[PDB]
Amino acid sequence: QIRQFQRSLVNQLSSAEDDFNSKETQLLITILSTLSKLLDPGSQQFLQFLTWTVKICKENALEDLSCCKGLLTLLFSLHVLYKSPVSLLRELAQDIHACLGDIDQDVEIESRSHFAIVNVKTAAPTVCLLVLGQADKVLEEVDWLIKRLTIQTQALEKGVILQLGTLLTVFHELVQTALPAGSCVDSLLRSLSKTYAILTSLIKHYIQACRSTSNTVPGRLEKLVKLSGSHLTPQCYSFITYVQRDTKPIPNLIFAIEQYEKFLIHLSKKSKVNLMQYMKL
Amino acid sequence: PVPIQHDIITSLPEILEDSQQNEVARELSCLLKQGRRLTVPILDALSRLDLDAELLAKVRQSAMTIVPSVKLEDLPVVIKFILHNVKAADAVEVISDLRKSLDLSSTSQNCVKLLFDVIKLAVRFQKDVSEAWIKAIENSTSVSDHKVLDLIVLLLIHSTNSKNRKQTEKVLRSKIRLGCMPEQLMQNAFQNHSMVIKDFFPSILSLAQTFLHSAHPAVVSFGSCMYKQAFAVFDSYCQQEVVCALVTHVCSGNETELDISLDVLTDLVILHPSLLLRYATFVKTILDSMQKLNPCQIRKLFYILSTLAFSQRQEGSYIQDDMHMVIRKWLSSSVPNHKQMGIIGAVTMMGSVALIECDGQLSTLLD
Amino acid sequence: MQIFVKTLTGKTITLEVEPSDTIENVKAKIQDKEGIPPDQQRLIFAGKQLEDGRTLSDYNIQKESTLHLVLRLRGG
Amino acid sequence: FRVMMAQLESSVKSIPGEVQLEKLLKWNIAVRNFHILINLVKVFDSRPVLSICLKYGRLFVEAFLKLAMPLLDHSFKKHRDDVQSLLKTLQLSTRQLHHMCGHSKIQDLGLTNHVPLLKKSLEQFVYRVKAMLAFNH
Amino acid sequence: ELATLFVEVIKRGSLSNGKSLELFSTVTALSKESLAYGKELNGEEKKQLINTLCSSKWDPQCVIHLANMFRDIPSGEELQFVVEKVLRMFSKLDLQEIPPLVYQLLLLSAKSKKTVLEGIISFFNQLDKRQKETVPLDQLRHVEGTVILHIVSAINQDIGEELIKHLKTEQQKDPGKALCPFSVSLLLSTAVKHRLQEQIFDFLKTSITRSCKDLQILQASKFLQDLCPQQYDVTAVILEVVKNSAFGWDHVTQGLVDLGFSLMESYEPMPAQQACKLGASILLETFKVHEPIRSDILEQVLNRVLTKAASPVSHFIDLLSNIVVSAPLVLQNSSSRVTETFDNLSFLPIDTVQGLLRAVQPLLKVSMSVRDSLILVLQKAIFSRQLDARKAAVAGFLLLLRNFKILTQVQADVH
Repeated sequence: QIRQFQRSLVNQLSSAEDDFNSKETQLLITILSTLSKLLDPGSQQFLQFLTWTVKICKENALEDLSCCKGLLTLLFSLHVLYKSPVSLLRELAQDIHACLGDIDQDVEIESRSHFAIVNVKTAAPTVCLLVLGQADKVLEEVDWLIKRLTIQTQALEKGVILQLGTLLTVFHELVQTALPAGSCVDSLLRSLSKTYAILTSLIKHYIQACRSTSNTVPGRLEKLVKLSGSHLTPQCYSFITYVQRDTKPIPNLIFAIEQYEKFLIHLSKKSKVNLMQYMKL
Repeated sequence: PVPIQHDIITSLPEILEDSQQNEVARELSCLLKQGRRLTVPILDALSRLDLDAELLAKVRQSAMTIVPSVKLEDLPVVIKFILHNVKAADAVEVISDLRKSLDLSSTSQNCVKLLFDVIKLAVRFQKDVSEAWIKAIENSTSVSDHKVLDLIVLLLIHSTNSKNRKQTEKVLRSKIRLGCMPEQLMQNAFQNHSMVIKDFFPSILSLAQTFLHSAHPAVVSFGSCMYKQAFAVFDSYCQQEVVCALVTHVCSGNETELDISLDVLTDLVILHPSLLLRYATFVKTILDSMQKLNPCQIRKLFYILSTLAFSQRQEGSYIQDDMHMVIRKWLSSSVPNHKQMGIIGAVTMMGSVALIECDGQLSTLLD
Repeated sequence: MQIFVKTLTGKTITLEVEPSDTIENVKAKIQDKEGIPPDQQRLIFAGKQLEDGRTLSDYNIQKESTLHLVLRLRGG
Repeated sequence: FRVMMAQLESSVKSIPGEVQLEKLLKWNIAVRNFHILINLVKVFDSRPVLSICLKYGRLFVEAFLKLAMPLLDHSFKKHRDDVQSLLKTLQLSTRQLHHMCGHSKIQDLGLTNHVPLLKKSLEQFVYRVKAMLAFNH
Repeated sequence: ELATLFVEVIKRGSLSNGKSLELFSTVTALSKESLAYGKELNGEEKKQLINTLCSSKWDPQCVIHLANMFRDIPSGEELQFVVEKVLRMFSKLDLQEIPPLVYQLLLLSAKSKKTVLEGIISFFNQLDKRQKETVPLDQLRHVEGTVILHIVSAINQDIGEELIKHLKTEQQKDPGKALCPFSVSLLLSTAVKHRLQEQIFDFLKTSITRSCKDLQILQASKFLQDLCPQQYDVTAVILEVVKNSAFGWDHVTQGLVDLGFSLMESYEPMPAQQACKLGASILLETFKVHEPIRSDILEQVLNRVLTKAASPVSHFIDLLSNIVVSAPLVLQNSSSRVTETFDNLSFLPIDTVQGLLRAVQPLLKVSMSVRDSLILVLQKAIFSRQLDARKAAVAGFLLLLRNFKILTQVQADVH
């Protein structure tokens, strides 16, 4: 059935799928997904599929084949090696026009892979859908990479530092670059808002863990916290300007600096480490 | 006569043509004012069906003042109609109307039995009567000017729900804390209409074991009035539940629980002379495992034990024997605090003699 | 048979079983033997307590097995 | 310092047509002046009593900053010549807590006493203000 | 006084002669208050003899030495060091003969409390460990029902607070604390007699946590974490609870029933619904296993038959289905009560009539003493109703007609 659906629907994504290819496209994606749901529980099938999918994702994209083809990209590539989120999130930084530098620029749209940028790159369809998609896979990597917070250990410390630095570099592209095509006055605002507060909360639990047992974790935490300051610590500031009734003055995402304080408060314990000095402020 | 009227109303009341049937039903429900005959017969096919859809609702609009000062049996019947006929969402407000009109709660237990038949076939038929009795108390009755049927219905609705009990406990202690209808009428219910509250005896007991390890002042002091008022005039089979609550529940209970148990058994062995017989052994069994008492807590134990054991003639035997035996048991040789417990017990027993061969027993205690 | 009734005494004390014995036939045979009275005993029959009306067949009982034969004074 | 500034927070939170706007203006202006002197003198005390100011003032910069802004948005043009006045006594003290005061990060493991919640109250007053003018004009 | 010889004679040479607990009675107090090796100490923390004697018989030397030490206060690493040393011959070898476990250690906890936790591990170590790998298993059963009698004679402390300290922390408290196969045995047992609803709530949190950690842990940490979230203990404690019934000791095997009214009693219908299902499957296992009380537990589904005024769909339905199919049925041992569920239950739910009928018919219908006792009721009870009570007439008419095999023959309506 992967033969049937892939052959036909990719035939459409190659040649068909004009103005006359929407429902054919949508049913293409939803089929491919809900058959993938047991499509390759083992590695031969599952990896053949995810390879066939990224192979597709080198090609162009459209306003409904953004959201669903992305969702299927998420299910496959995020159960396939579940830290693929950071991997996928690395691909999510391209020329998508948003506050890249000197204020306006395109520091990151969706194109760190630059051919994934084919799919989530081309224009405001790429910007809007991949702003939403980075936001969602962000919350995913968060609630699960903030799930190794209880599980103490040494495996959990290795895993947290790895996945955390991945999610942080993700947010580094997704803030030094342009979130809502820069602005996107609902969903780009919101990605910045929630993903910022979540990033601060998760960073709080790891700093909090040091408070419980703190004998020698200063090396790995030093990598982690210096990275956190230079990447996701300064740029939330320049965000606070390059993103800031009549139009509903509901910028409730603004008092997610009290999460910037939660990171500082725990950092302020500083027991045997001048972390504000090994980091930035 | 209405025997023939209500007779043929019974049979047509479910099985009738339904096209002129519902119209003729509304015809009699237009005739249903002048008598209280057609109230019950309508209310059967106005329990089965609706002769009109708001024909039902208008007829139930008849139902509110339809029984303001009704008789005994017309109470259960017109209540079955006045609540469960068509209980809509806004029929919850319907409940409130009845709670204002005919709920002055008064053979008499048969009157309670009919009140219960209506109220409790509806208490677990349609759930809205749960919200109905909730709004009957919590809105404006479970605070200001409480009916004794408020406490009774709380026994039925506010305590006797399957899963509509958690907030049933919230409003159950809600005005139960602010003195919204406090336990000074709890004596009136738990005295005058007993098995009308007693069939919910597990509910009285849920009020005891949860609102009696309580920490508000007069809620606790009214909940201890329950286990007081319950284990006195109730039935003598759950009285093992009273005197195994005021005994073992004051065994491993607390500083608060031990105070409640001492005061429970104290209110028993003071306020009840006779009833301290049947459960004597249970408190005797709580008279052993004594790892919590000061000379007023352990002395409270021995104050109760001797409060009964030196009180009856033919019945003091196994108690008093076990008493002298326990005193000589611990306070004969030794235990880490044991001699303190013993000397306290011995003195307390002498207070038992402090009221006679008990001077010989005091010889035995010095012995 | 002789159930190895190793109660709070400290050995593995013995008996002579009654497949229709007393509900405390072991209790009488030990309350004479050990000394503590046959109403102030309590024997852990495999994990449950002995049912002092029915005899030790009701336990699914054995021979040589170990009752947990302890006892405390309620009067004391 | 603590006993006073706590009293001042309590009294400010106590006070809540165009006569109403004139009243609220007067009472808030009195209050804003009281707090003005309080912060200034808080440039006179030391480390045990900066904390009292941090705490009472986080309570205050969010005391009217959601608890009196009900009025200062409604008389935002018709009263309108005190809106700059109350706003300016704000902006003075608000410079005190942020642009000077929260220097525990310069307290020091005793300045969680206001550091997260205080930075929250400051961003909150700023935002509720730029929506307390744009929602008037 | 007289127990100095435990250094060089009693625990050294020519010792293990019994009655010298009286010889301990010169001053059974050498090992809450303890530690006289020359100097009221920690239970196993202490001088020359009373510290270093604990290689063999430090606090108690015999089982009578054990209970005599308890009579003398002198418990910590002594009972535990022996419990590693003697387990199933020398500590609790029987319940009674060898059972200084079942008698001695439950002597020692008599007369601090967190030491009992190690005793559970001292119970758990090979005991129920070797079950994973006069009766070896029966020695299991005697030690288990004894240790449960021991916990119970304790409760009759609030170790459950430390139990909650054993409940959840850092993966030490977090996943392993209910993971005792008789750990849950003791939890349910101790909670049995009274003041246990916090322990129920603890196990409800344990099932919510097993649901949670597994649901997430399908994907959230596979290469990162290892398997068994919360130990993976949902079916773990389920197979363990069949084991408590399997030994046949009724310590809490018939206490394990009220862990099902705290399964379906707050049932909805992942996490918040698979727990009603855990409770239901537990009720089914303990209806098929604990065969004596089955008419007392399947007479307990009648509670969710009474309160099913729109309440009991999945619980009553799948419950009465499984137990009624498994049991021959009360066989009129249910029939004394269970007749008028039709307009009693359907008068709440139209899923009531169909479900209750399609359950109680393969027992009460083919019984035929209450088959004409039930489908008599509906053809009366579906005379005149609302659309909710016309539906019950339709339903039971269909249920009788479909379930009485027809055709001549011994037919449904021919014989």
